[PDB]
Amino acid sequence: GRYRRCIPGMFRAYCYMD
Repeated sequence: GRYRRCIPGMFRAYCYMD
């Protein structure tokens, strides 16, 4: 939504807009 999140990936950092 109105926030930026970052989760651990297998190849690279996977961020999104929660």
